[PDB]
Amino acid sequence: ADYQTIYTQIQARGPHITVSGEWGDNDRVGKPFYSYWLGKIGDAQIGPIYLGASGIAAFAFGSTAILIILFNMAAEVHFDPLQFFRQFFWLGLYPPKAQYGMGIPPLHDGGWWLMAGLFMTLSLGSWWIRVYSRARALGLGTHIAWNFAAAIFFVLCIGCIHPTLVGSWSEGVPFGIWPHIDWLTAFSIRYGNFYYCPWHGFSIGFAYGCGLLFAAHGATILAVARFGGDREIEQITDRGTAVERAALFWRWTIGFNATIESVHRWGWFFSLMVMVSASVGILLTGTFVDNWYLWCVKHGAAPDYPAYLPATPDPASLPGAPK
Amino acid sequence: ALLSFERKYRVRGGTLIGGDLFDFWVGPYFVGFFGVSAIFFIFLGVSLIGYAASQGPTWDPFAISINPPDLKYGLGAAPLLEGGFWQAITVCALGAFISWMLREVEISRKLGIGWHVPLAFCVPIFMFCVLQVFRPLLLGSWGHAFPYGILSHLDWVNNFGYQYLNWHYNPGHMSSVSFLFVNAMALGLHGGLILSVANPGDGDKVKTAEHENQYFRDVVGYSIGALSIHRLGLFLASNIFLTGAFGTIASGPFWTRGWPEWWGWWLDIPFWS
Amino acid sequence: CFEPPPATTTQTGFRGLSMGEVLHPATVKAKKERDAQYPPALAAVKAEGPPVSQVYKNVKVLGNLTEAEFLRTMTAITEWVSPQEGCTYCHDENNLASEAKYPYVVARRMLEMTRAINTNWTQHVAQTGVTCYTCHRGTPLPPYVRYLEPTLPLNNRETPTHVERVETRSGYVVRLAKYTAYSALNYDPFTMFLANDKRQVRVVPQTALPLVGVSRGKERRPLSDAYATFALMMSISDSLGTNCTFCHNAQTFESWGKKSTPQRAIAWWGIRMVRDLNMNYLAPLNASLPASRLGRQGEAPQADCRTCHQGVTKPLFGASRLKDYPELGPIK
Amino acid sequence: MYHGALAQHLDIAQLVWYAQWLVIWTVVLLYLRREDRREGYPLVEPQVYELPYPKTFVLPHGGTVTVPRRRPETRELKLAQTDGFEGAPLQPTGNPLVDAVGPASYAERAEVVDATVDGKAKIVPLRVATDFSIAEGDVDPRGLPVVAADGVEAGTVTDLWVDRSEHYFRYLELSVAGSARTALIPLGFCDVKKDKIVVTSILSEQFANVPRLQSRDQITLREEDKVSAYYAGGLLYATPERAESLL
Ligand code: BCB
Ligand code: BCB
Ligand code: BCB
Ligand SMILES: C/C=C1/c2cc3[nH]c4c(c3C)C(=O)[C@H](C(=O)OC)c4c3nc(cc4[nH]c(cc(n2)[C@@H]1C)c(C(C)=O)c4C)[C@@H](C)[C@@H]3CCC(=O)OC/C=C(/C)CCC[C@H](C)CCC[C@@H](C)CCCC(C)C
Ligand SMILES: C/C=C1/c2cc3[nH]c4c(c3C)C(=O)[C@H](C(=O)OC)c4c3nc(cc4[nH]c(cc(n2)[C@@H]1C)c(C(C)=O)c4C)[C@@H](C)[C@@H]3CCC(=O)OC/C=C(\C)CCC[C@H](C)CCC[C@@H](C)CCCC(C)C
Ligand code: HEC
Ligand code: HEC
Ligand code: HEC
Ligand code: HEC
Ligand SMILES: CC(C)=CCC/C(C)=C/C=C/C(C)=C/C=C/C(C)=C/C=C\C=C(C)\C=C\C=C(/C)CC/C=C(\C)CCCC(C)C
Ligand SMILES: CCCCCCCC/C=C\CCCCCCCC(=O)OC[C@H](O)CO
Ligand SMILES: COC1=C(OC)C(=O)C(CC=C(C)C)=C(C)C1=O
Ligand SMILES: COC1=C(OC)C(=O)C(CC=C(C)C)=C(C)C1=O
Ligand SMILES: CCCCCCCCCCCC[N+](C)(C)[O-]
Ligand SMILES: CCCCCCCCCCCC[N+](C)(C)[O-]
Ligand SMILES: [Fe+2]
Repeated sequence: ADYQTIYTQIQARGPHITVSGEWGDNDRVGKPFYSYWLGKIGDAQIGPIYLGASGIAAFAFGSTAILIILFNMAAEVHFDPLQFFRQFFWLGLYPPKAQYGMGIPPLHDGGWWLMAGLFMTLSLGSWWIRVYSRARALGLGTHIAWNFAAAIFFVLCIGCIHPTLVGSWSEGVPFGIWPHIDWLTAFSIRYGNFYYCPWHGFSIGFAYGCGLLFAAHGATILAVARFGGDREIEQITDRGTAVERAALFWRWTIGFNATIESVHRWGWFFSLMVMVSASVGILLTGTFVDNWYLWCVKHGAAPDYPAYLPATPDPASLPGAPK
Repeated sequence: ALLSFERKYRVRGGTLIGGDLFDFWVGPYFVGFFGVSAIFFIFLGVSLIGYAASQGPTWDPFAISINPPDLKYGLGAAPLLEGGFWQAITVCALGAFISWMLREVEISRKLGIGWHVPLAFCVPIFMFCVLQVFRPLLLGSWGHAFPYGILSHLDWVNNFGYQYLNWHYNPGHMSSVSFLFVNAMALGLHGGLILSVANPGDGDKVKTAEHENQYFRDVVGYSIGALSIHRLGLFLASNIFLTGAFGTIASGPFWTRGWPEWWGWWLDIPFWS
Repeated sequence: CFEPPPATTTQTGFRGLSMGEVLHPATVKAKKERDAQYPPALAAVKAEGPPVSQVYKNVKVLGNLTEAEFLRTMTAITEWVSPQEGCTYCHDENNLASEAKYPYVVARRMLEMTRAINTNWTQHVAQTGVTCYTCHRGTPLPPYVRYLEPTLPLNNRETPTHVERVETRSGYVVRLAKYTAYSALNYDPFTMFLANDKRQVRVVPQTALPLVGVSRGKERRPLSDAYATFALMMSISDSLGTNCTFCHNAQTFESWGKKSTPQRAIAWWGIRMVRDLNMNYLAPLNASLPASRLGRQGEAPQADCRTCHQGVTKPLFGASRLKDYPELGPIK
Repeated sequence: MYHGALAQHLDIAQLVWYAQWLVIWTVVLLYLRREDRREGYPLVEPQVYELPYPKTFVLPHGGTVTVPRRRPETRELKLAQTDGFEGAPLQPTGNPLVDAVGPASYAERAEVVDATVDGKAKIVPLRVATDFSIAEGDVDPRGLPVVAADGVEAGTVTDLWVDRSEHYFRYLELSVAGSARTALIPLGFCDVKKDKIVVTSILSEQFANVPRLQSRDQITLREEDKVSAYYAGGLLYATPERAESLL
């Protein structure tokens, strides 16, 4: 066994490294501190952290959203603090229950929801600038920011773009532990079973795919740690035995292989395509498709099964049947 | 038919069974004993799917569904057409999967690398066994297993969830979903980070391990490190199914009500009721 | 937090669809024992004599019955509804034709209602039918009733905590939750769907593509309808002690034919029956009941699925007294 | 009915279904599978059209590499075709541990010392990196014996080599008993106990022929490969019956 793949047997300590960027060196804040127990399974150093304006803007905007959500949740239990702690998972901030269309809802029936949504959006946009700009400051590509952008686009699709396209704020995702979960079933029911949305399928293929790829890739690199396989940058610019052994492992198993660079492109693409496929599914839902099951039936794609208990006619359709 | 660096690695050895009787390659593929047994179990399995398909309505491989038996057959054997095919095919499926796992061990040993990949591959084989073998044993019928059709298997997942009113409140499921989400995110960040360093753009220079650590210290105040992100990724992916398995096993044998009602242990504590 | 095996399982769909019931035997056993308390039918009597319509002075419903028969009805009604207080629950000793006690006039309306169930709602109750006992279970107040706002406990024979009481505003979310099988769904499906016939339970379009003129802005039903229908379905499921697959193939909740069991069509008749009971027999009794029996909006207690079923797919596991008491209907 | 009719009224979702599949098969076959072929292609004895133009990297400390590297493979006389069938395993001509073939193979990595961001040597002994220590709580292995596969003590730990970029120990240095020489061992091959270092990968006598560094206080990328590969060779070749089945 390579015990090093499980944990660090002997931890190193040394002076804290700082890589200078084009800007912002003065907005780094805190003294680094080391953690013996973290050091067993990862790097021991916690801190420092960069602030900047995008950082502070994001915390200001985020905190505002959380306070609006928490205050409306406290109101739902009439500010009893014990009931608040008990019922927390069941408490939420809801979009409008009535149909105001794109009408700005009153505060008691969706107005706070729309406030909380706006501040969360400005929080995400500020964080996106932080993720993008830190990459540029250190002379790195912007691959992370474009992945992050797909995730943000998806939250925008379920949060305001879909509601806008069908013309009702009532279709938005409530804030809350169980309430946001309840929306998944309401939305699937309203649109005729999300299992029959092909973009739900694509999204799940890529998500399952991300599990397959990170298990495979994580395990491949631990399997060649003995040969410095974790030093993936210099294995890109100067192929070592680590990534030769890795490539041949996969070539001999499945009959083809990536490079230590290209497998990261596979990883990045599969991750991105979870969010892109999901977004395309939501854009089509309610705009161009009302019932996903009946859409599959219309295209010959839906399976049928024999009766087991007798087929049951719609009573609504029988002669002399009440409303 | 060889990679430019491959020849020096193509030596005899590392097999678990058969000595060098099966110690060879066909094109890029290593064989071994388990390569032969994989092909056996795959050939049986595909034959049975073809035989079953031919006895059924259609040849459209998206409408094909080989289903388990009715519940009344319990753990007994069923007529071929009424779930016998399903039973034969499950055995061949396990045969092929276990063969494939052990083949990866022989390949690992020949290259003198860790066995981490075949060990990781045991996780999905376990979860398949939970769905098709362990949970049906505990409920007393093979009929509780999922059917072999591309679309039909989604209708089984669907009805199984709604047998517990809202499957989303299943605590094992909440854990399983959390790992699936954080894993897909982590793989994006890791993939994106490596590409960002090797490809800064505009004929600028490749960056360093020091730049990797600095990037994440800046953005979230911590960098786990190059080796550790690989161990973490195997950990997050593996835990999708290791936590998921308790949620599936519990549904029927250890819990018969809706999953929301399970949270009664918290909600109905006397002192705040 | 768990229930030990074995579990009892049934099949309600084609093999490999995972459709069917899931039952803890201890829980089935406890309900069977509760429901076994159903008093036996009283010994039958030959129809000797004239009809009580021309013997007794104030019989408006059971007038065609014979003196021995009628007294047999009255002894059944008494053990079913008011065994403790006896005949004097509804009657002045000094005059058995006197309507002076509030329970007498309600009881007459309850006879009309029980006969209307067993006659006009055979599509739901079939040849099993109902007695006074089905709902009342030996008490004047039935143990499972609904007001126009959610109340706890569900069983009115259990004592409320401070937080369960309808006046404690902080317990509302928990009152709502325990009516919807502990879901967080923010809707009262009794007042929305069962108190009257104003709202439609169906929300899912019956076309692949969105119809023009129902699919944009103020012309489309809000998503809150889907949520409300889901909360009714959670309530209906827990009321019968079953799950969605007893009635539906989840492949298409909106489809009949092979995609629904016969139990789903029976449930559809059940929704129509409850609305009839509530609108035309139970809501209007608020004018005949004391204030101590009314809710905070002056409403009479009304019926949901649980009122009869009390956590079983068939009330009292299909126990019938229909052939024992033909005067409770059906009436030709 | 009509010859050539299908039962499909076209809608937007159906259109976007075909387009999505097109985008997926395009990215995989024509971009991802092209990137996959930057190392080891073109293929050899004893593809062409679907290979991309070689890629050029600007290294951190000056210079450029173009991939794939044109450096040739050097351990080709050290293996022999037993058989005429291309699938047949190749047979070593000498001692494969020393000849460095099969799992003892190093890659033709560059004879340069890996560097920190600021141009120092990255992997160096603690006698050089005097600002680096072992964390309070862990075994200082300096002084401890190294026990090989055969139970024999093969040498004593003299130092640890730290990665200065990542703050992570990567090698132990031991004096070999019965020689006037040092050997590096990758920590991945080391079971670190309180009173000893256990090495199951090779026997005691086999530490004699661990690849030697050109220099005492720094190591090249090719040397790191040479050292690491030797011990991995041990897994299959330290004894005759390690390359046999468990039949
Ligand atoms: C607990 C719930 C389960 C579930 C729920 C589920 C959902 C909700 C959805 C899927 C979907 C899919 N599932 Mg499924 N599933 C599948 C396979 C599949 C694929 C047909 C598809 C995409 C999966 C994917 O890309 O993964 C990642 C792997 C990748 C990317 C590598 C490539 C794999 C390749 C595409 C798979 C092809 C398999 C073959 C069609 C089957 C073998 C044929 C034989 C004769 C050679 C297999 C082989 C198994 C087994 C053996 O256990 C399985 C178990 C389960 N699925 C459980 C029962 N699955 C999606 C779909 O679109 O179905 C229509 C989908 O939406
Ligand atoms: C009955 C209900 C169903 C349902 C309803 C459903 C709906 C309605 C939708 C999905 C969607 C999806 N479903 Mg699905 N589903 C899935 C899997 C999936 C996902 C792969 C996919 C994408 C969602 C995602 O990644 O969100 C995780 C990632 C997110 C949410 C991005 C967040 C990023 C953000 C930047 C984070 C920032 C957070 C801030 C820091 C916090 C600050 C907050 C404060 C300020 C308040 C599986 C594997 C199964 C199985 C096995 O059965 C299944 C069954 C069902 N789904 C049922 C059929 N599902 C989505 C989809 O693909 O539609 C086509 C979708 O919209
Ligand atoms: C209405 C129904 C619900 C439902 C019902 C459900 C059930 C019943 C179960 C899950 C489970 C799970 N659900 Mg889930 N679900 C999930 C996510 C998930 C998964 C993380 C998890 C595990 C999946 C699994 O077992 O794969 C299994 C995959 C396997 C076994 C793959 C094996 C592969 C094999 C070894 C190799 C096969 C090789 C190929 C044949 C080769 C051929 C390819 C080529 C080479 C030829 C999300 C993200 C959502 C959302 C967003 O709402 C959701 C909603 C729902 N789920 C609905 C609410 N879900 C499972 C779980 O863990 O629950 C706790 C589970 O049992
Ligand atoms: C397939 C693609 C995947 C994907 C991809 C990516 N995801 C990324 C990136 C990429 C590429 C980044 O680059 C970025 C990042 O940086 O990585 C470290 C990021 C992120 N993904 C997060 C969460 C996440 N991703 C999810 C999903 C997927 N992601 C999908 C699966 C999910 C799910 C599944 O739900 C979650 C929950 C955050 C950690 C982070 C955004 C932080 C933010 O935008 O900040 C908002 C900023 C805040 C500061 C607000 C919150 C803090 C408050 C103030 C705390 C204090 C409260 C206090 C004031 C109240 C007290 C009051 C009183 C008592 C006194
Ligand atoms: C948490 C851990 C994750 C994980 C991990 C890992 N995953 C790995 C490894 C690791 C480490 C490997 O090393 C191995 C591999 O080589 O990588 C390329 C592998 C693999 N993961 C595959 C599929 C896969 N992974 C999934 C999930 C996860 N993976 C989870 C997420 C999922 C889903 C559904 O999510 C799918 C579909 C294959 C491509 C491959 C096995 C090939 C095989 O075994 O060949 C041998 C078998 C055949 C070639 C065919 C057998 C035909 C049988 C007899 C007849 C049909 C059987 C019947 C069941 C069909 C009905 C289908 C119906 C439902 C429609
Ligand atoms: C309320 C639940 C009742 C209880 C308990 C008992 N009786 Fe009753 N009784 C009730 C009603 C509503 C009526 C009128 C029925 C109708 O068809 O309109 C009656 C009627 C009688 C009569 C006839 C009296 C008359 O009109 O002259 C008798 C003799 C009678 N009831 C007797 C009786 C006895 C003996 C009871 C205890 C065994 C008893 N009743 C209980 C309502 C209720
Ligand atoms: C469920 C579908 C019912 C059946 C069948 C019967 N009753 Fe009923 N009853 C029901 C409700 C919801 C209520 C209102 C709550 C209340 O307790 O008032 C009642 C009421 C009565 C009463 C008044 C009791 C009181 O308030 O003190 C009486 C006397 C009564 N019901 C009698 C009765 C008889 C005799 C029945 C069989 C013929 C009968 N009920 C059937 C619900 C249901
Ligand atoms: C029988 C005892 C049922 C159980 C259990 C569940 N449902 Fe149901 N459902 C039932 C009926 C009779 C009806 C139709 C009511 C009417 O008046 O038309 C429904 C309706 C639905 C719908 C809406 C369908 C539509 O056409 O729009 C949905 C979405 C639905 N049911 C879902 C559902 C779920 C999720 C259940 C378990 C929680 C469930 N139902 C149980 C009968 C029965
Ligand atoms: C008392 C007046 C009842 C009320 C209120 C409801 N139900 Fe009912 N139900 C009742 C009886 C006496 C019977 C038995 C008929 C029989 O088949 O024995 C039933 C039956 C059903 C069934 C069928 C059960 C099965 O076939 O196994 C279902 C699915 C059902 N009932 C559902 C249902 C719902 C959803 C109700 C609220 C809207 C409801 N019932 C009310 C008596 C009474
Ligand atoms: C026209 C005008 C004026 C404005 C336009 C408005 C606009 C653009 C609105 C957009 C609204 C959007 C995008 C809404 C999206 C809502 C979504 C997706 C909600 C999803 C989930 C919510 C959840 C999980 C809420 C949980 C709430 C709590 C836990 C209470 C607070 C505590 C926390 C957030 C900490 C939990 C920790 C967790 C984040 C890991
Ligand atoms: C109902 C509609 C939903 C359908 C379900 C969605 C399936 C998942 C999607 C994409 C996976 C892409 C798979 C990529 C696998 C690689 C194949 C390959 O690389 O080909 C090898 C060839 O030898 C090279 O030369
Ligand atoms: C496991 O269950 C738990 C809850 O509900 C189910 C909580 O509400 C809470 C309270 C949470 C907050 C944020 C106040 C905790 C801590 C918890 O552990
Ligand atoms: C080489 O790869 C990586 C790291 O090492 C420098 C990280 O620190 C991290 C950051 C990890 C955390 C927990 C912030 C990621 C995602 C990564 O991919
Ligand atoms: C969420 C806490 C972070 C811990 C993650 C790392 C744990 C490693 C120890 C057990 C798993 C070891 N592994 C992956 C080689 O099997
Ligand atoms: C999507 C809208 C974004 C919100 C705008 C507020 C964020 C402020 C960002 C400051 C800019 C940082 N800096 C110095 C790198 O330019
Ligand atoms: Fe990596």
